[PDB]
Amino acid sequence: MKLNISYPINGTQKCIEIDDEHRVRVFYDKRIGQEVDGESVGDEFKGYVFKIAGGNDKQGFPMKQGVLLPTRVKLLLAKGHSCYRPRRNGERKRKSVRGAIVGPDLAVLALIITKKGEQEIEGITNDTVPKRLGPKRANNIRKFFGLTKEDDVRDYVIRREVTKGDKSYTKAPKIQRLVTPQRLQRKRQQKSLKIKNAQAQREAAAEYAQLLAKRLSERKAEKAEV
Amino acid sequence: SDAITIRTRKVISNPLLARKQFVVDVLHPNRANVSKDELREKLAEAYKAEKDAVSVFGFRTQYGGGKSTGFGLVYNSVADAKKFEPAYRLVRYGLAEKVEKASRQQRKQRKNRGKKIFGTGKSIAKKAARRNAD
Amino acid sequence: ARGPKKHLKRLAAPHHWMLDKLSGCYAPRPSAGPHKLRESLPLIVFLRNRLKYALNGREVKAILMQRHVKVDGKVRTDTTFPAGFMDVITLEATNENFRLVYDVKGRFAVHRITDEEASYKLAKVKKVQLGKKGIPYVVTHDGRTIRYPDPNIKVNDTVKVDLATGTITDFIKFDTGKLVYVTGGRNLGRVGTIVHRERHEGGFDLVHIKDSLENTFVTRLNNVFVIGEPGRPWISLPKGKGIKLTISEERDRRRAQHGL
RNA sequence: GAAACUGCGAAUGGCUCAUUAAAUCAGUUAUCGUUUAUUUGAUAGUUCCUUUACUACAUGGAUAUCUGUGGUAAUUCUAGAG
RNA sequence: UUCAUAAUAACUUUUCGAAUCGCAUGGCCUUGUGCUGGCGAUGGUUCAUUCAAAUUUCUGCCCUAUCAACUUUCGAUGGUAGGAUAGUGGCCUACCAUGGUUUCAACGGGUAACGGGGAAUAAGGGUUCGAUUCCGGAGAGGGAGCCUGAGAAACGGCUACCA
Ligand SMILES: [Mg+2]
Ligand SMILES: [Mg+2]
Ligand SMILES: [Mg+2]
Ligand SMILES: [Mg+2]
Ligand SMILES: [Mg+2]
Ligand SMILES: [Mg+2]
Ligand SMILES: [Mg+2]
Ligand SMILES: [Mg+2]
Ligand SMILES: [Mg+2]
Ligand SMILES: [Mg+2]
Ligand SMILES: [Mg+2]
Repeated sequence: MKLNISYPINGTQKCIEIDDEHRVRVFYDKRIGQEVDGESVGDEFKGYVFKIAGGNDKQGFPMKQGVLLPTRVKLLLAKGHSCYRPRRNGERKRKSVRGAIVGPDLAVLALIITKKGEQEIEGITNDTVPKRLGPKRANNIRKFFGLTKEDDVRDYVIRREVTKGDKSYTKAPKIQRLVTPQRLQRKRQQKSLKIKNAQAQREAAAEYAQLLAKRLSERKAEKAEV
Repeated sequence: SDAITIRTRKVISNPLLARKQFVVDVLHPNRANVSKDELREKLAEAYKAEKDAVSVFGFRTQYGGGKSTGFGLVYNSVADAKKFEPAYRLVRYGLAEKVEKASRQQRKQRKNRGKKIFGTGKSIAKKAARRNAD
Repeated sequence: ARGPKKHLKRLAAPHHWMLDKLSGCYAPRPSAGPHKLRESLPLIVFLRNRLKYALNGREVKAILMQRHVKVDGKVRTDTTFPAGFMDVITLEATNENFRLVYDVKGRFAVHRITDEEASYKLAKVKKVQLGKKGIPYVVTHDGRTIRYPDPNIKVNDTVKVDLATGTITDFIKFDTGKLVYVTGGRNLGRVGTIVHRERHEGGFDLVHIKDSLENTFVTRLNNVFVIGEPGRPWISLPKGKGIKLTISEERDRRRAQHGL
């Protein structure tokens, strides 16, 4: 059938159509979350190693990992799960699903190619598509290069340069989380507030104690008479 | 003479809204209604404002002409008038343009259509394009 | 049922709003705040239906949003924020400071007040309690909760609150023969002196109150807010001064004061 | 400044009178018998752990919209990939 | 009041005590780019406050005796103790007791009964009528069951089953 093959490191996708039943029979009775060889699956794929994750049955009910059965099963699903994007904050729904094990009823098998082989397929392994985004967090940025605290951000930011037609202009990421003046100032202010309020409270308490003392004494001046 | 005589009953000055509001009493004799523009013009020299800063509404003649009772606000600044007036009045005056908007029903339909797709429609269009081979 | 009511149909609307029977399916429900729904007064009603400073809801909103209106020191941007009894409504432009204090008929009065007096909110006391870290605190019937009150402040006592900071300047004890203002029900908006408080087990404390006109009336202690000593109320009282006249007298006043 | 995440909101309103005869409901009680987002107020020098060779605090970890690949006749169905 | 609170003992798959944003951006020099600082948004712990919410006292309903006994196995009434709940309670469970309601109409049966506020009716008393502009209450085809959330047993939210 249709094999949805993908390289993650190279970051590239393809759909390969297979009609030969002998090529299909490698996938029968296999559960999703398993490791597939290259050579039996195809003559083009030799030395290659797949990991199998996800698919799609005919009639369009997606393969969910951890159902078991080679069948279609109605299932009650909510947030955190696959095959369901909820339309309300915390709402279940009983959809239908196709079991994690593979038989004849499938239209697509989603396959991830984990280890290379001999023959490179057209442009899936040959040509690469780069990352859409760069790191947004400062820590993340640091991770991308390996710089340590002293080196600072700003220096290594992936700026995009876009053209309207004649005018060429720049777009840059807002690097959230930084050793910026404003943040520091805010922190200082917070600290001050924490101290100041406490101080005020202490003062108030002292004053009230004093007041109480100035009532107790008064009480004692009236009591001693008879 | 037709007199055209203007009067300003109950002058309330709003330092909140930066405008003088009042009930216009207007004397017609032998003339049906008065037209807002003329009234504004008259006020613009009575209070010193210029037609723009004057805003008169309400009216409707009493009976057999004679009298008309409106509501005139006179704004301290024209900018202020622009930013404190509801837009319909501005449009009437001629200051602001009528907001070129489609029918309510159409808008609602569009909204509903938007609801029936998740996120951006570019992806959906692309998918449709591939579904032509199906 | 099914959860908190959001609206308020323009009828079920409290009558002391002095709202119109017409002009709208709804009235403005005041939000939660320092006062009870039925005995507050939302600002949309105030800046429109009384002062006539605005002329519709949008206008009111605009006025609020420029942030010139102030209720009791703090700003307020809410359209329907409950300005109840004793609320000081200061507007920086106009310099028209108000203190919301009832008329003799019941309805809230446009009491226009000097920038020297409009500074302190007098406030009745709902509760005297002891909170956390063993600290005693007072509750004002009129919304606020004051940390550290003088040990000689008890329940149902009125309190001059700074409002400039939010502490106690002075207080009036609940005593017989002390000027008192009525804030509830039928006698609402009258002023007087208090002759008796009936100690009464459980079923409400009552106050027989003579006014200046030597005409008694009796109300519940919840409906009564102390105002000062005889001769000296801490608040300026409205035109009418909380004495209230019989219908005939009122009629006479109306038809004698014809000055065109 | 589309989208989408996060927050809120969707429990109000609006419709109707089928139930339902001390039930609802009205007035009056009470909550010293309770939960209460919100509004308004108030509210954390003490978080450490043997406390001279010590702890990023001029700040620490991975996930989801779009880019590409699909499926299914379809529908606020969505798998895999970065 | 065993309340509010404070105190000693421990307690906890140690709840919370800010790894939040915007526009301002000045005083003093140990001349570091230093120490700091304002207004406001959000949050967040309890405590009030309010919007409420449950429950809850008393008193009051239309016919029907061609309805005189009803209620208790499987909660009827109460007790103790639990469990549950936001919290009280036969709310459910264990065990014990035998109550409770009734001709001053219980329980049934009806209703072409949603309940008030009110409407018509023009002496006085009254009759009928209130689906309906306000206040409650139910209900979203019927029965169920629940998820999220402060708040639904939600129906322009699910989950069956029956129609
Ligand atoms: Mg930031
Ligand atoms: Mg959302
Ligand atoms: Mg409703
Ligand atoms: Mg019925
Ligand atoms: Mg018990
Ligand atoms: Mg009836
Ligand atoms: Mg009715
Ligand atoms: Mg009917
Ligand atoms: Mg139907
Ligand atoms: Mg609904
Ligand atoms: Mg339901």
